[PDB]
Amino acid sequence: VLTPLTEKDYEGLKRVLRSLQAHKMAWPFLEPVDPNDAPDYYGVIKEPMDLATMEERVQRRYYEKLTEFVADMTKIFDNCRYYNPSDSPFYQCAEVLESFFVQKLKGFKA
Ligand SMILES: CCCNc1cc(-c2ccc3c(ccn3CCCN(C)C)c2)nc(S(C)(=O)=O)n1
Repeated sequence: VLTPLTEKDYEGLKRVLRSLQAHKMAWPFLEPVDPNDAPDYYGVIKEPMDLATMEERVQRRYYEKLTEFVADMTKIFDNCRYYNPSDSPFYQCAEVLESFFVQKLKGFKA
């Protein structure tokens, strides 16, 4: 996953993100969390991430490596499961959407 990203790669990456942004379980991860939404959220999580910031980032070719792309995506799943207890629907959203991301990510690697 260390090989530099090509222009063709970025097209693949854009679709993964749209695939993700359209998922019915992605609604808590589309935008940066609203501190009204989550009481103490920004005291708790040292590195928040959401799908608009990756979209911004892809757009701007922030990503030199798949490694770095998966890094950001996993941060969104990790943050939710850390901040949220195992039985929150937000946590279950993280479960559903991460396997989807792994399904889609497996598609891209091939
Ligand atoms: C009680 C703590 C629950 N914790 C949460 C809550 C949320 C959350 C809540 C509402 C939400 C969105 C997104 C839209 N809305 C609707 C209202 C949009 N505007 C700003 C008013 C997210 N996201 C996570 S998360 C990212 O999975 O960690 N955790």
